[PDB]
Amino acid sequence: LTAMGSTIVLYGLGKKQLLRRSVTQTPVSITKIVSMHQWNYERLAVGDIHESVTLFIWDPAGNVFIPYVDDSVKRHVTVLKFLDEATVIGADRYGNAWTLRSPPECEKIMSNHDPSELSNGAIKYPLDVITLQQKLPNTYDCKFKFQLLNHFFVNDIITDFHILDSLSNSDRPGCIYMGLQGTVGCFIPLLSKGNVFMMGNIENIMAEADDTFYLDYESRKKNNIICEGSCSILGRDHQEYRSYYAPVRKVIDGDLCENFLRLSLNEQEFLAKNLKSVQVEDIIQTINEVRTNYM
Amino acid sequence: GNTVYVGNIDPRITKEQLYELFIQINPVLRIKYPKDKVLQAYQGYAFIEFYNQGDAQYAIKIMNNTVRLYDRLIKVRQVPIAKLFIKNLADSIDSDQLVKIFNKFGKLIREPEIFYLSKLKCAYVYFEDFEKADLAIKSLNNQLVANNRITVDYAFKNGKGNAKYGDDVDRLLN
Amino acid sequence: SRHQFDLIMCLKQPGVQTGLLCEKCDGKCPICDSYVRPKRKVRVCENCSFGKQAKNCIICNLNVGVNDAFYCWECCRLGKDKDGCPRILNLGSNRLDRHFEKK
Amino acid sequence: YIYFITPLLEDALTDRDLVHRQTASNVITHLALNCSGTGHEDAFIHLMNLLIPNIFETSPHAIMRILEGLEALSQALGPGLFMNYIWAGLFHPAKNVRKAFWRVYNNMYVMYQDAMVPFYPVTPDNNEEYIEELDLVL
Amino acid sequence: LNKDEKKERTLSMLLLKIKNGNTASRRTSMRILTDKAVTFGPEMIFNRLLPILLDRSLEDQERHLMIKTIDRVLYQLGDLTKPYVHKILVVAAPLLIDEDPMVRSTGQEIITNLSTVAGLKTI
Amino acid sequence: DELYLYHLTLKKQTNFVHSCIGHFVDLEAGSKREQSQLCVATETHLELYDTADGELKLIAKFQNLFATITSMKSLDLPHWPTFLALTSDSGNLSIVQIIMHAGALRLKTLVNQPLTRTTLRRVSPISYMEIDPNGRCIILSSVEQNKLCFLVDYAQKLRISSPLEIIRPHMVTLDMAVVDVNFNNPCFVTLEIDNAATQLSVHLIFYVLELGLNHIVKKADYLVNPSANFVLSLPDLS
Amino acid sequence: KPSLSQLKSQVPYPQIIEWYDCDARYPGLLASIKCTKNVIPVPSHWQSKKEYLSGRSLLGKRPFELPDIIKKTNIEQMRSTLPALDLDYKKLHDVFFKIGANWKPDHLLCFGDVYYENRNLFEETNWKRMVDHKRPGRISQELRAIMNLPEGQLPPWCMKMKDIGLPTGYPDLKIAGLNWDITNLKGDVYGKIIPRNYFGALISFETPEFE
Amino acid sequence: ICSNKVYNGRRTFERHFNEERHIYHLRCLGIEPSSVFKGITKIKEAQELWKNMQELELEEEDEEGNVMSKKVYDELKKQG
Amino acid sequence: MAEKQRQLKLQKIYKQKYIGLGDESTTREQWQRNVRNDTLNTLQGHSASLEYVSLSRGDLSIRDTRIHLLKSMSPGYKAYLREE
Amino acid sequence: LSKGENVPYTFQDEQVRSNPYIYKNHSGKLVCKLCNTMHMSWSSVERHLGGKKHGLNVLRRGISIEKSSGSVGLAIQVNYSSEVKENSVDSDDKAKVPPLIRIVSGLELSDTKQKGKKFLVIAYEPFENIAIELPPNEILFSENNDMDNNNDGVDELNKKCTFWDAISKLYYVQ
Repeated sequence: LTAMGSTIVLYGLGKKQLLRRSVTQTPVSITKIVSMHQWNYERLAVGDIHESVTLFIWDPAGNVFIPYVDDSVKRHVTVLKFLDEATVIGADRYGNAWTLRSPPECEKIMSNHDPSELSNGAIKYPLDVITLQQKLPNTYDCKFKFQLLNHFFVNDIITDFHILDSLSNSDRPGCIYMGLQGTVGCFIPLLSKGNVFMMGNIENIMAEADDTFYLDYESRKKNNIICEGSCSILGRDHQEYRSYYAPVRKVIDGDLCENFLRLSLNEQEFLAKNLKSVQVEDIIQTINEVRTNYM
Repeated sequence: GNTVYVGNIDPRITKEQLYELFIQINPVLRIKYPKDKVLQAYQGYAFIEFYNQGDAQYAIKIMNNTVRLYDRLIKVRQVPIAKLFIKNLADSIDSDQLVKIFNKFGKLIREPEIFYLSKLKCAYVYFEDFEKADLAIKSLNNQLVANNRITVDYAFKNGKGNAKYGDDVDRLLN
Repeated sequence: SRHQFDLIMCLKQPGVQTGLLCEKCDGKCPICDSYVRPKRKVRVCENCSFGKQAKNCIICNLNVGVNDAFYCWECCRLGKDKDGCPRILNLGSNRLDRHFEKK
Repeated sequence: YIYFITPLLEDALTDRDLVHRQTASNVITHLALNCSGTGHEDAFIHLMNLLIPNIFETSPHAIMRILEGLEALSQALGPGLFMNYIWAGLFHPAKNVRKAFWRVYNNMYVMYQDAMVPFYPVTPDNNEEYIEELDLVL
Repeated sequence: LNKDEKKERTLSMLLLKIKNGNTASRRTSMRILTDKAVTFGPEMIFNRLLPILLDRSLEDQERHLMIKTIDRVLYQLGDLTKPYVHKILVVAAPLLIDEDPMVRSTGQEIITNLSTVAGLKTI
Repeated sequence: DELYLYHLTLKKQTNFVHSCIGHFVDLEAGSKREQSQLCVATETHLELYDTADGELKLIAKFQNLFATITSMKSLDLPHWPTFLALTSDSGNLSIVQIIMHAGALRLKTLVNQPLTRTTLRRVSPISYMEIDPNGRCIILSSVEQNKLCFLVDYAQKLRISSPLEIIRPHMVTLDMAVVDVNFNNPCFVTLEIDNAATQLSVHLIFYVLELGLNHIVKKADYLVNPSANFVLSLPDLS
Repeated sequence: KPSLSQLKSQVPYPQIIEWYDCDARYPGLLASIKCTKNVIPVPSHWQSKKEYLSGRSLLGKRPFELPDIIKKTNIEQMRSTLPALDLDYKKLHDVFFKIGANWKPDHLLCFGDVYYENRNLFEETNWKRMVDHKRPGRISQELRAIMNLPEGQLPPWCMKMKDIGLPTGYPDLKIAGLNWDITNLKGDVYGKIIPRNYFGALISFETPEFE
Repeated sequence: ICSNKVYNGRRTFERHFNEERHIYHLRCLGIEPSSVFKGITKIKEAQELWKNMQELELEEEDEEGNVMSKKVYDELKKQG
Repeated sequence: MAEKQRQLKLQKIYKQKYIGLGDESTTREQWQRNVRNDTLNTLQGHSASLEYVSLSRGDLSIRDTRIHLLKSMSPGYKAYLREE
Repeated sequence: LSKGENVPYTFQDEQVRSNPYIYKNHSGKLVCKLCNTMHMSWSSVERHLGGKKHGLNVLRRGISIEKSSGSVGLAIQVNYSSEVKENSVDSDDKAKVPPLIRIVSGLELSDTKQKGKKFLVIAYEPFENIAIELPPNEILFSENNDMDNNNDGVDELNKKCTFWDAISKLYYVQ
């Protein structure tokens, strides 16, 4: 499956040369295809330089790929995968790393029909969706849009993702990326609505710590860690940084939570007072759990 | 082609009821159910848009005169040429005679129209072709029929036969 | 000021010195004028420092200042923090007109 | 608490009198800043879809409260997803429609200068120069 | 004349309402000046307005209502001739020495507005 | 139905873009001071190495920074360790002293002065930061518009003066390199190119901070061929 | 001033361009931005001297209805607004957290939907609610009364379907007495249509506890 | 495009774009109906607009047919 | 009136600080330049995006790409390359 | 100022109103539902109801309604006052105008509940209107009774079959 600049071409092997077993013109927006990846021979996912990403379906008997979903925002893809059959992980030239899921309205449909139907023939589309086509021919061409699922900003340019089914016999399947300036990082899914909350609450504790310290110092001078950026060493808020191009969605930063291990006991027991919940020792248990048990 | 007209609808009927009824027959895209907004009253009719013509046609065939709602039987139904003015005609000239006269020159899209100005017998003759109209003009202009001199020209709209008129009439022929 | 439209801010490069607020204007953000959740000390430029002027509230610039002035959390998220010297220069229409009517 | 109040701010920004459209947009400024990055974000597109038609509104107290909302919703959505609403009328023939969008764009440009750079609606033909290094692929 | 003799009253009525008038009166007649200051001749405004400020009668409440009109008019027009720049400074400048700082500033507020309007070369 | 992720950085980014040379912490020796020791940074990451054993040793890796470090330069001021002055995204000039606390080295901050707004943006004065060799002043620039100069002092606590501004409106700047001076008055040199001109002309321009009157003056301005690339300071010629 | 026919030829979606876009100072650019991949058109209530919101729709707007989840808390009865409380704190907290955790308003809006003046979402929301509930092969009691079609009787179009065929748009519809056993004509039914984990499945669901 | 017709109002002419006769002139003219053309009036320009509106390799057995088209190789199926 | 004329005053102060802020009548020529100079600033500024461009160009040293990007901020750098 | 009337809310689903147009929206303001005006106070409303715009929109609705909606015969004998109250009003203000009859369809009523029959309404300035239900589709609907004389009065119905004994104040209709 080779991607010409605009268009997709599917080559088989022959003697004396190799030969074009199929071709598909792309929708208007896509100028290049920088990267692409498949799902069990059923589906494609196709990145662009400037526009975002698109999904396709292989239609036998049509001998062509037929686009079913596009994206909302412009995102310059370096690399792209499928975590799953309805979802996608990507990167940008600019450092963002995002995950895109295809909406359930489109999942019922794609599950309950044969692909040949989508191009022409009868798929009965809800009243609404059509009215978006007529009202916005440029935007809703496909005609559905990924819901952005995660977004996060890591200042490298991610070259490859590797989705691993497990890491060292860990249960949680991780996806380990690797960057240009040289990096390896990983996105581990959190399975447990409760566990995320414990980690969530800890990221919020450490995130503004430099603000908390500073308000305690001010109010302890008023009645009886000098700089505002003391605990962050430079001014930056976390969310503002890690957000940057667009706001973080579900990704909880575990490299911030891990500075809590490096503080003195005085400071740990100071920050932890904000939780009605468990004590320092249990925080440190929690933080340390991800390296031990999840990878 | 995809839309049908529905009639004899009791004004108590709701859009939701129309939808429930017609989706028994085929998938329905939308229903437009005109309402007097001053009285908030439906008006006895609606337009039901199906997704294609085949589905609409099936609906018409199955549903027209088939169902009574509030005892009222529901109805379901589907929902540029040359003109020459001719003056000073003879009183002995019948419209059919006109038809015979102008058939040799060109095919008539409709029948001639006989009217009286001033006493003065005049008629409008509809040709399917501007060129055949030019023929009937060329031969029949200022000619004596039934011992009466008739004048054949274009009827006013000012008169037909402009430059744009040849162009677009040619296309309507095409 | 957020609600009083005639007043003109400074908007120069903030120096190292902290603005002050009088007892009356105390606990207010100089931008949105909200009493809640401060974040950062204000910093005013040199040419808003010098002599008698430095002491006066950076909002009314009339009464003498005592506490430091902070930016509220919300004005530090938007970034209106770092525009410039957040110090009001003129006394404005409202303050004058009260003054003359009273006498 | 969002999701509960989107229907309450639904009636407010839809309402006829100009003061409801002022106070609900003054809820959005507070509700957007500090709920940004949470992952609501489909409630802020709803809340956005209702505001933008208020861009042409005059009154001084009404229009600054609406701009504050649009500046704050920029952080809930992100500059890209938010700017899609604003590029179109940024030129436009109307000198008025044009004048109102440029206020919003100027507020965005201040918050985001380097954060807009991926998102400009610029192609090699659409402008003379472009930058040829944006189409380079390694 | 009889048509344009009406504007000659209106300003003199407005300038009356501002100086001596109900608080709800002058507040509507300031809105009318700031919009209509352009259409009225700056000759007509200043020639009518300025002489008031030279009487010995006016109270401080009444004077600052007149100066607040000069400041709001000067802000708009933006191109002003030299004869009035001499007049305005005769009125405005003696404020700079006045006893209390509230008056001192509103005098200074004028001249810094006039300086930009009338330009560098003229003053 | 959502997907909640947790991010780790397993191995940190290794393109080292910045360095500084001084003596930062006194470690393992009751009294020793030697200028052989070096701190190396990359956007997020920062590290400390030692020398004098003949071979570069890692001493410390510090906590995760969460900003974009756009410059780093040691300032050694007379009358005392050296503390690396560090400007970044966030538009803060942050003077940090790496220090020994609890049992391990930490990175402790002393002064972070506000400058412009948070993002890496052309007007904002970072990306060129060069330091008076004696420690009298830091000087920053942007590309385009402004250049600032902060005037450092030490006392019972480190103290920065209010900045010193010069704004040349259309001039994008390249290579700010700085002149040593024997206490005369700190000077610095840049290659600036004008952003709005019909032809490309990139001209070299000297600046002298005049301590007496306390403002930055533009001394000499010479137009050089468009090919100019970088500047460097030659010490004395005596 | 290029004629729109000239200006619609440049653009990949010529149906957006309008008579007035021709008059822009830089139409060539506006036409290209307007037709760019995701840009949304300017709200259409400019050129209308009406002031955006004016009456005709707004006269008849309904006052407000509390979301159903909140209405469960019984406040509607305690405080009668149209035309002391003994509320329980554990119950209130659960409504927002435990029970109403995932609740999201019924329709909301999508990316490109601006709100035009005459639009009313109260219809649109019902129309989704309608399509999901109403169905071929079943007729409600209310409609049955209107039709005079008792439960257990084939509808009056039966004979015509035997003649002309089953619905063109429902190839899998089975109708009792045609292509489905007549014993399935029961109650309100006369026919019937008869033809993962997403990497992040949480596998446990635990809300924040008040106590 | 319509009989060089006169219209007395802009709302009305904007309603001309969707009409029986207007679409008859278009469609009978060879310019297909609806929404792309719902702007320009003159007959000429929409003609160029409508002009603006309106290769695989099947591997023969001699190993030279890698340049050969699908339909061509099917024709050699009928010949073979 | 009093508010609207504050608005002007801040427009001229923000435009000085943050350079490109269009107003209302902004030449396409004028706006485009500001889009060009922010892209060049960002491409050079982030150390990732400077590598990625350097390698793709095959420029010999990262530093030379950085100057290629800054000289491009001038309008006469297109002409200057052509005369080489 | 309201004279004690309950002016109803706009959502309340209709006690005949004194007028019938004025309401209160979901907010508290008062509104004319004809004219789509918003009013601050009862005093403002009485200005509007006495205004020239609220006059017009009644006429427009007037027209807009007036454009849409050997045998046995019936005879009605309507009696009027015996110079009891008509002694205070004699200023030739339509005093010469006799009572008028019109056939109205029940499709429109103040309550709009049931309908489907006609009424032979009879009206006189001071007295109250009167109606008579006519189930029979047609009775006494004659065919050219007189010899086509054209004084339309109000309509063919009135001249054709009504008598006004003005001296005794007895209106006969058949």
